[PDB]
Amino acid sequence: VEDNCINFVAMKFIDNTLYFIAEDDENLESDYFGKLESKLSVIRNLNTIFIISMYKDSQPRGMAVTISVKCEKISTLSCENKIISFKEMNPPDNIKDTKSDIIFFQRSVPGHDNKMQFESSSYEGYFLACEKERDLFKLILKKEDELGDRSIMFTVQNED
Amino acid sequence: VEDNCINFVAMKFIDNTLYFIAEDDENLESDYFGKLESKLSVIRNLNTIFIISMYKDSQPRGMAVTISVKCEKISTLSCENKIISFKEMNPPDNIKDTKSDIIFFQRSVPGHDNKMQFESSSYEGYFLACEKERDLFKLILKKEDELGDRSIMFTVQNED
Amino acid sequence: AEIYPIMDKSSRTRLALIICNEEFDSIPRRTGAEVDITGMTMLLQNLGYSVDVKKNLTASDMTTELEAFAHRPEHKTSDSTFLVFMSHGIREGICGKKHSEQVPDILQLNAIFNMLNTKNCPSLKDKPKVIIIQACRGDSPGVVWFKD
Amino acid sequence: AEIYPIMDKSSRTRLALIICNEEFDSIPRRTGAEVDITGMTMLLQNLGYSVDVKKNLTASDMTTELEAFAHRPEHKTSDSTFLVFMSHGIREGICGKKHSEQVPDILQLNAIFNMLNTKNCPSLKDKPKVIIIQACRGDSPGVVWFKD
Amino acid sequence: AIKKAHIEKDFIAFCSSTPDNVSWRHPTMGSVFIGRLIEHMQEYACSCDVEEIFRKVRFSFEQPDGRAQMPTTERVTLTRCFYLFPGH
Amino acid sequence: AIKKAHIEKDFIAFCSSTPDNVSWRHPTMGSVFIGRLIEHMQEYACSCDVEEIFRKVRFSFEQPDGRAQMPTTERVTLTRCFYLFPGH
Repeated sequence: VEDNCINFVAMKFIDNTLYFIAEDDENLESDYFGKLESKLSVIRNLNTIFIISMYKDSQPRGMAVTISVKCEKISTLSCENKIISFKEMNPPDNIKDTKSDIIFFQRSVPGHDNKMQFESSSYEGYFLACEKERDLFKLILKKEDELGDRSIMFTVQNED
Repeated sequence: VEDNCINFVAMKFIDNTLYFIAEDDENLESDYFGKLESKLSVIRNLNTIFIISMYKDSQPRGMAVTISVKCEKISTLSCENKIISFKEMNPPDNIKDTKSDIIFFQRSVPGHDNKMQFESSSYEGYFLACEKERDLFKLILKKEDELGDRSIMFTVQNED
Repeated sequence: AEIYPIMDKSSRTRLALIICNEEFDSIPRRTGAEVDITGMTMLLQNLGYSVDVKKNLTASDMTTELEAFAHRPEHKTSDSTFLVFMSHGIREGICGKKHSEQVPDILQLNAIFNMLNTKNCPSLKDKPKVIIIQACRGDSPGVVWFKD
Repeated sequence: AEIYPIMDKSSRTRLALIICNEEFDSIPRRTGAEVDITGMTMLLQNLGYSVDVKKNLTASDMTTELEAFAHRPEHKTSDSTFLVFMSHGIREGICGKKHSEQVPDILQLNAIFNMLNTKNCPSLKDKPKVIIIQACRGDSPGVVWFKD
Repeated sequence: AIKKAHIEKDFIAFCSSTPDNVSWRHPTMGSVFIGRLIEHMQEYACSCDVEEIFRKVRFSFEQPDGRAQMPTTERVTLTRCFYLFPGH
Repeated sequence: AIKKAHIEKDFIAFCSSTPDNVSWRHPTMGSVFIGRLIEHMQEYACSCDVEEIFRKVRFSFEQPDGRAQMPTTERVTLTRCFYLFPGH
């Protein structure tokens, strides 16, 4: 069964915080008899930017990936000191130390084996995901193993 | 399965012989994978007359039925002397002797239990039916138990 | 002669059926069905139909209700019909009041067509059967992400 | 904007498929299919479609040929398609060349629709798939007698 | 008397979605499919038959809007254009 | 780079007979359903779309003539009127 839960199209950051609107805004309910609790949300690239860049590791324990979002000056997502934060400026090309907030590891998902989740390099065992907040969606770190609230998993669509 | 084989609409007698045309004249073949060998042919009353009259028997061994066809003077089908024949004139109201060519017995058919076959009163064990002859259909007596050629069974549709 | 016959307004007696399932016994409720029933009934009443509204019917009762609708006399005086359905839907067909994943109670569309054919409903010969169904037919958002 | 797009004659390269099953290994032949093929091909060529006649294909061959037709590079320069199917058929769907009672070999209509959607045939997005089928779907003569 | 007629004729089903998809319904405004269906008969039932009204409903769902669906016109055995003519 | 596109958006099936019936075929003239279909595409394809052409074919089989059958327009998911426009 192709269990799909689309919840992302495109949305910008507000107040130094990354916001994401969903495709549905009226909370329409399905007529299928069974429940449809969401488990992933992946789809994007619908035509406010969302940078992903790959890096090569001399110590390969996972493909190195970056996230950044365009600002007045480009901002990169950061994971310093066991908290979530957005740091500004651009990455210094190839990163020298492996332990950094710039680089992330991508792990394949059980769903269709076409998408990948994101893994912190500065944290070992933590997990980046999203949770329902008010009418929008807020990207907040939460452990994948622990079922925190609904625990919507954050994945991105790969190029064919 | 509602196995139906319609082969009769309406047709008159020619040369003192009862002829019957069929609904199909081009011998169109079905696209169903299995064969469709005909077994009965019942339907009539589509808007050249075909008389059936019921009689009451003081010795009831089957419902008494007559066949007649309008002519210059009405003709009744006859079964005298182990042969098929058409005799002219009208029946003499209630028939006195049970053994006659005028009266026939109707027996229910296994197909939909709505139609009935015809049984000779003058013959015991014989059966009235029809067989394919040239482009038309010819009513010729043939034993139901014996599989003579295709042995299309002759039945008529009863009133609801 | 490309249009259907339409009988006189002052004498025709049309008939339509509006079956909706809102409250179930093992399924989350179909909220908002009340407005649906009200709007559909108002529209058909404006159109000129004698609306029959039923709620929370098991498929077994559903079938006998269809048979009763077919056997009603107004059909001899009508020229069309409407069978608007509103319930949950499995790929097999329409979900009833007592439907469950353990034992299914599903009214197929083929059965609905059979209960209103010329043989079973001789009153509706050469008369449209404009069926309207609002239900699901599978588990898929209905969209795919192809790489343009 | 109620009419599908139609591009230039001199540059459009449509593709229409015509599958027929005339010879069988356990079924009586479908006589007259030759005239059907000739007429369908002539009419489609008049329309402007590069026809593709195939005869006596098993359901597996049906599927692989359908996938090859979907993957053909001429779809990107077209605006429609035709899939004329003419063979024997039962309630389930189309009959293959190797059909038998003991082992069925049926190409369902659902499979034909599935193997031409936007996911499996991305070159045909927003382009009609006008399927034509000539096959039986049951045993009943299709007519009934009712006392009026 | 016993004039013949087709067993199955003059049927037009109209499902909410194509086979193997789902259908949505607003919790208060009512079902989106039914809402569009009733709006299209409120606006077009006097100028388009059932087939074309159903086609307009189908076209109204062409461009997806997140919670997308596609009405389907099953088993269209109709033989002539059917105008409701509400009150003529 | 990525759209939704409504998987199974544009489709029109056209079966020879309604479900649970039989379709005929002339041994030499060709299939009766196909023959009527090609006649109607030869005569009407320049002035009637595929939907109305199929409706004309269906109506041409209305009155039974012994070997009766009834074409069926399955899963009509068309969004716009489809004119073939042969040679134009």
